[PDB]
Amino acid sequence: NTTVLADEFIAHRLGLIPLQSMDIEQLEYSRDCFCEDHCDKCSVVLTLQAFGESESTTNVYSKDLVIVSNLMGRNIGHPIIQDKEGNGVLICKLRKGQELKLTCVAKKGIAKEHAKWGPAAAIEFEYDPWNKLKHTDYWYEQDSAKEWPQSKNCEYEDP
Amino acid sequence: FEDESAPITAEDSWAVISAFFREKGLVSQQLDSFNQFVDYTLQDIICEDSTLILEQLAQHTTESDNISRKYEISFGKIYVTKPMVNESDGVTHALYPQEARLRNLTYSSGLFVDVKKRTYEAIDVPGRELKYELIAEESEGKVFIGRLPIMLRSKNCYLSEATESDLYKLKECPFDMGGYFIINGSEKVLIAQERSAGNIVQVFKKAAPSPISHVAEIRSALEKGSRFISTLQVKLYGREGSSARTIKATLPYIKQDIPIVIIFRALGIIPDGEILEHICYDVNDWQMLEMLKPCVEDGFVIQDRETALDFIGRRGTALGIKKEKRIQYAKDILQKEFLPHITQLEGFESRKAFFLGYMINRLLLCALDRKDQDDRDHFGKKRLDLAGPLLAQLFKTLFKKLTKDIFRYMQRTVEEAHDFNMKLAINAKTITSGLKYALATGNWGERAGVSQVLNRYTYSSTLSHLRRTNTPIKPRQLHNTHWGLVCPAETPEGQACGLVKNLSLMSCISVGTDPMPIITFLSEWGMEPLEDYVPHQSPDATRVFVNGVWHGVHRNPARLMETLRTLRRKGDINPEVSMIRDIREKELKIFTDAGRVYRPLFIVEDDESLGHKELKVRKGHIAKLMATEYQDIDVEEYTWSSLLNEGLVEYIDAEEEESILIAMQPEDLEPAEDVDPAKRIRVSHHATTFTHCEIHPSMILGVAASIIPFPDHNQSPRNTYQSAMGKQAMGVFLTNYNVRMDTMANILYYPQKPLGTTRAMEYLKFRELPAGQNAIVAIACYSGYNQEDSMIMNQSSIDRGLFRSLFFRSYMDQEKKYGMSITETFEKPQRTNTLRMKHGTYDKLDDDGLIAPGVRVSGEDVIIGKTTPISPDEEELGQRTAYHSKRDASTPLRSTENGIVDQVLVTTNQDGLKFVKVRVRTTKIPQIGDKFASRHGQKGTIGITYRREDMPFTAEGIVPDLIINPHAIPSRMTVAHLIECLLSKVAALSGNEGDASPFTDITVEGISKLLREHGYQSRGFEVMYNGHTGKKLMAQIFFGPTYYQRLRHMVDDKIHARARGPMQVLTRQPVEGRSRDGGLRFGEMERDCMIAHGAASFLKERLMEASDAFRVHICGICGLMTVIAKLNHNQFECKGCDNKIDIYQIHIPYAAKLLFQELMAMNITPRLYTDRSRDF
Amino acid sequence: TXPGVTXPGV
Amino acid sequence: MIVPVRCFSCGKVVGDKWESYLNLLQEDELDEGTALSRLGLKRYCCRRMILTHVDLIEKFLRYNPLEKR
Amino acid sequence: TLKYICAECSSKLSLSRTDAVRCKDCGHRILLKARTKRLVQFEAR
Amino acid sequence: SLHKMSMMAHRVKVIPYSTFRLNLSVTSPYNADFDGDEMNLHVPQSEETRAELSQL
Amino acid sequence: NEVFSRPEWMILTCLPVPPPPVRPSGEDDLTFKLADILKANISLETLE
Amino acid sequence: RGNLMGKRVDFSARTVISGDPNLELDQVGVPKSIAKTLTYPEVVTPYNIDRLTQLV
DNA sequence: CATTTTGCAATTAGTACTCTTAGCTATGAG
RNA sequence: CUAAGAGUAC
DNA sequence: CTCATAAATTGCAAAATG
Ligand SMILES: [Mg+2]
Ligand SMILES: [Zn+2]
Ligand SMILES: [Zn+2]
Ligand SMILES: [Zn+2]
Ligand SMILES: [Zn+2]
Repeated sequence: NTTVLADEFIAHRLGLIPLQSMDIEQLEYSRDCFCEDHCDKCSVVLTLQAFGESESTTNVYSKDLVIVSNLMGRNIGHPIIQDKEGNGVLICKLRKGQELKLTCVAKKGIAKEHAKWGPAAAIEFEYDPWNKLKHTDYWYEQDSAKEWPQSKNCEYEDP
Repeated sequence: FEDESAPITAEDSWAVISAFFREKGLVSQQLDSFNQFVDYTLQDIICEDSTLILEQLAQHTTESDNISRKYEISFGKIYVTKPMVNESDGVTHALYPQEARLRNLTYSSGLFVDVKKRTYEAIDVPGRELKYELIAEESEGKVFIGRLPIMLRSKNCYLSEATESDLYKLKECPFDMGGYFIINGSEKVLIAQERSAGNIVQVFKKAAPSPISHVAEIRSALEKGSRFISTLQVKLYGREGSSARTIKATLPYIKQDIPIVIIFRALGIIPDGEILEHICYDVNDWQMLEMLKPCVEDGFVIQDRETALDFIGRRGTALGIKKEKRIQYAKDILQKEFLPHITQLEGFESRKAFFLGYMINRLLLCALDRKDQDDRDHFGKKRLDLAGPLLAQLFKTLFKKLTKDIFRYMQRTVEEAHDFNMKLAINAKTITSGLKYALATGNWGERAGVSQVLNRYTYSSTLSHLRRTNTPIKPRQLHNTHWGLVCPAETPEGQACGLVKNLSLMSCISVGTDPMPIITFLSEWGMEPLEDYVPHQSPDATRVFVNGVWHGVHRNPARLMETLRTLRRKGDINPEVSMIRDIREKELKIFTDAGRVYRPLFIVEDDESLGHKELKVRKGHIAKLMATEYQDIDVEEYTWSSLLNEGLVEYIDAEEEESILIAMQPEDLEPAEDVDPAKRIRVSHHATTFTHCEIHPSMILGVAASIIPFPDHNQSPRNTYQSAMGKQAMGVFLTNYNVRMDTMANILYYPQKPLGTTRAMEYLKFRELPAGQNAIVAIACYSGYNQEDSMIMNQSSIDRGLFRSLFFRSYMDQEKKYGMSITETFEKPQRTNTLRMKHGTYDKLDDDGLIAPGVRVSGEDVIIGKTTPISPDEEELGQRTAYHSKRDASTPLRSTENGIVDQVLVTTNQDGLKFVKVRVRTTKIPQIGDKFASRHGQKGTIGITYRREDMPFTAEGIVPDLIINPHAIPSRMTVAHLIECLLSKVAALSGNEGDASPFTDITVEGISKLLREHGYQSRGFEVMYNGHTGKKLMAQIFFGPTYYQRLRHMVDDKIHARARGPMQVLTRQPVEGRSRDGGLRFGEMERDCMIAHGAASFLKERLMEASDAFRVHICGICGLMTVIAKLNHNQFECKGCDNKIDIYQIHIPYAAKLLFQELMAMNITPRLYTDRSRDF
Repeated sequence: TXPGVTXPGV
Repeated sequence: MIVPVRCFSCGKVVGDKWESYLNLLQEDELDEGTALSRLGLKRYCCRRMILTHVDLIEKFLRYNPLEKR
Repeated sequence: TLKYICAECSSKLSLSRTDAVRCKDCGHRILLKARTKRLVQFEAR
Repeated sequence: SLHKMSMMAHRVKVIPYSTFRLNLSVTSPYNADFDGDEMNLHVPQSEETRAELSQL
Repeated sequence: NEVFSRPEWMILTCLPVPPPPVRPSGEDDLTFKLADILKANISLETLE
Repeated sequence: RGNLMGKRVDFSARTVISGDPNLELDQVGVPKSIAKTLTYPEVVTPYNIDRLTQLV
């Protein structure tokens, strides 16, 4: 790591990278696995190797993350790409001559142990948009109906 | 726009501010003062005196050698070079600041002076006057007299002309502003020291019991002279009920308070009418004459100048002058000690008599209830010594030391007739060590805290430190004159409240100019000379003061003030010069000396074309400034100096600010006279006589208070708390933190610029170097764990990178030469041949004694391995042999801290001995106990952390990053917190940036309407759902983004416990501090509380078993502790008493034993007896 | 006295 | 320092929407709010995550690297 | 021997105990120890 | 510690975090907030001091 | 008092010297003051 | 006043305080580290031999 | 017999944290 | 190790 | 060349007189 970012800074950024988990039930937790530290039945090994061979800034994305362990035919390990450009999350930047070589072991994890494992993002949850159950007392200055915007779900219930 | 000369709006003035900060910068005062010191004041110090003449008389026993010699050494011009460093090998090369910081060097440039050694000879013929002539040996030859430390970015610094690319090349942060020194690799800043101004007459009422009712004083001092303080005081003895009211003056070197009339007749003013005219200016002012009659009736005993001078000489405290020469001696007292600031020559007795009469006139006017006593806290009566004057007076003293040493050496070598050399004469160590000590330690001499370690915890902290002023010690009150010159609310909460101040954003400090051109201007423009000023023939005359020196009177002060203003506005007079016209007192005061604090203001003229008052700045100048800024971001350049040169802006200080009227905003106060109810109420003042205009009211705030969003929507103590708390905020202090080996650094992972941002915070580079994060805050009594300033930080938000930080700590270690060949060596100490090796593991060191970057270090682990040689061939302790010739001097890691070693730096010190700096980096993740605060004084610790599911959530699934208690809002009245949360919500939704400047026309109604347009409740409330059951909360929660700072006060650095550990060597008590595993204080009032609880045994256990229990022996005959005990041999014996069976042992604190021992050592016998010799 | 606790006197 | 991977509050991955955001601001001359809406940031948590980020890393990348290979 | 890097040249050097700390290429007097070869473990959290 | 109520005998409950934790009511005698306040803990070293501390 | 404090004991003739426990050691300030006292005492004794 | 009326004592801790609505009035939350540092000497008695033995 | 008058320093919220600097300078003589 | 100083927390 | 010394409280005894 000859970059400007701290080692654990980049490790933090890497931990927040979403990974494909379609067949995660086929994996095992490393804590209840029989291997010493990590094996193929409980982990996926990636390796990020980058070099600043360009005179301009070279952006180390998550698309350069390459899976090393043989996935045994599963559908795990791959970083999730969403944008049209095809480059993943901007993990780091490199000036000319800077080099960043590192390896990652990826276990299965839930959002309780760390939010980086959270596959949920924001979950909208609403009930009784018209306040017919009287579960809320609407704070108001002159009129609660006017000052409180009608939710989009108000169209799905009888006023 | 289309109209070139159209009036400007309130938004336009910001462009002006931009131009100002393009030329000045945030630390312009530091650099300006140091540039003045180097460019002109060093030469003034050198030239003044420093001409050592030694007149060796012939001492001719015979007329053969009747020749008298005179050896003189003169110092010519002084040459200051670019900073360079010496070396162990002697190679001298250019030194750069990001080499001095790393190598523990001093960014100092050598000084040289041209020494001219002249020698004169004369023929020693008795009676005939000696005539000295040269011997044609006019040898001249620069010599090195020391090194002057150079403040960074100054005109004599390598970074003065560096461009941004050059600064990046030199490992220098472009955001770094300079204006500080590097002493032994540490950044030292000189706090602006506040003092009372010189050459100003101040009159004070005294207490009733004291026989003096009023005291008029001047702290006279001349800048171009010896710079010695003589406090002339004029005191009015006798109370209002007293009938004998004699005014007495306190001349220096005089044992008694001489009556004023005696002084007046001594200076040469004998007749009573002339004295009274010199003191009183109105014949019809019979009240002042009646009060003054006691003085003349007292001095009627003397009717002659020689008589008065003889009277003073008789009272002269020297007591070494004959009767006939006392006159002459008195003359000296009245020529070189009485009011030095006027003149030091003779023939100006009339001028000093005039000044004495003026002082007495001021005293009488204050005593006759015609004027109020002078305010001591008036900021125009105070001067701030910056780096310039401080270094100037320090170097004056230090060079006086050096030249006295030169004279002593010359006298010694001429009396002993040895050879004379310049190198053997000058001792550059004198100046070098004096400057380096006075800058390394806060003590400014041979005051305290003048030089302080530059605060590098945050960029705003660094800026506020570089613009800090300290007042030595009702000075704590925020005075009215502090408006726009120091921050209204930025000062520590503790004992320094009010004494420590911070400059306003646009406030500058004058550097001082030569007042000769102004005197020439006054003389040309009709200033009546003070010598022939007869007040009877010119009663309605306005007195002109220049730097406090009454220089003359003028009969048409209006035209004089107008032309002086024009000359200052056209650049002929330096704009720092301040001119004041007090019409009621009919006085004109011109101040040009350094230390004065002024601020810039727009100029308003009559503007007959529009028929009403208008700013002299119009849209054309704004357009040119915009063009110049855009060109920087081809046309003729237009800078702030151009505005200053064409009379567009002005510099006004607190002295001139007394006689001006300022418009707060142009758009509402200049033009002559259905309104929005949400806008705050403002007044028109129903008056059109403005002289200047505030460039912007938000400029009254300091650097730290310019970060506060909506500070006018907050309680002032909350603004003060935030000002003192943003210096503790955590952010990016410099962009080159990776190449700086500072002692402590804390950096946010993801500093975010505020959603609610001010217009004054893009001159502070806050958006470039933010010191906080935008956290989604909900204000709710959610779980009861956020009560009493506790907070509930979202644990899932922490996990994703909120407020996570890096912490760097550097350990410095040198090898020191104990002797010629006793050099220390960095190495891995080996248990076979090393002594006092620490219990921490050395396994992490390789052969060179340093941990390579990457290796994790834990508590107590050795990171620096150092050993020093000792004398061998000693046997003790069981395992000490001649092989243990190395004693361990290692430096382990902190006991509590741990992390990854970031870097280690090896280099050579000034002596050339290798030394190292080990920087270790760790991660501070927020946890239960860390202190976080808004920009409004809402400090608080993390009560508890909930995951994302447990937090209340809106209908869109958003969960807050923070939950703060509602109860903090009503009591503390931090409405600006709520307003900025609402504004941040609107800004985040709409994508714009919240304009949270203090005094804008931004209303809560407008923000609420914009929020309603975005589909949310206008007042920021959101229907939230309980995270445990999902049921809607019966109350709607205030919700939105808000800017929070993580403060330096973490619980990991404050937890501290001690069951047992190291003790103090003197009192056998636990040591002090958590850095030493010390013990907590069981103070006096804790003992008192335990007494009130009635628990005596617990108190005894606290004071004896827990701290110090010492068993000491005494004898029943004499209660002293002089009992020799041999416990193994079982023999107790008190010598003298001749007893061995009358002994007792007692358990007393070792502190008590030491107290009794110090009592006996001080001839007091605290005899301790174990039985009652008396009944109760 | 002293001062403190001039003289006496003076 | 450099754009965070995920929004702190909700967790939407916004580390891959920074260069697109800058290209929208520069090439398309879109204002901040429209660009944020275009990238899919509908909640003001994500909008404040991307809007107020300060790209300090450029500054860090101006200095010559300490260890250059 | 153990490796160091010039603060200005960024050049790698190997220094023994008796060697005086200078950069052979440029003569700068500030040197920084090289990164350790042993692997370091970071928890990505 | 301006009065005897500002120094009181409590019962230890060991917690897995880095701060002293006290009831909200008992803050009123101590005049203690949670905005960075620090507090001191003294442990008796005998049954007698323990007993009179718990009983007085 | 007859036994504990007579007036003539207010004049010092044999100064007690506290042990190094009172003035632990560079030396302590009391050590230097006692050194100065001994130096002055030796000076006066030799002059006598 | 500095060493007799009030003196530095062992067996004491000091740290930041936080509220806890789930603690009794007479209870105080003690960090696990502070509990691991501050100690009490308990005399070995036939009634507490087992638990102190287990602690050892 | 009755006033009368005068000159000033020591001691004065608790704890608690961090960091920085410095330790008789220069000259004689064995 | 001691002393001095500066800044800071409640 | 290196060691040794240059706010507010208090708490009065004089010195002078008629
Ligand atoms: Mg508090
Ligand atoms: Zn496995
Ligand atoms: Zn005895
Ligand atoms: Zn989000
Ligand atoms: Zn080099």
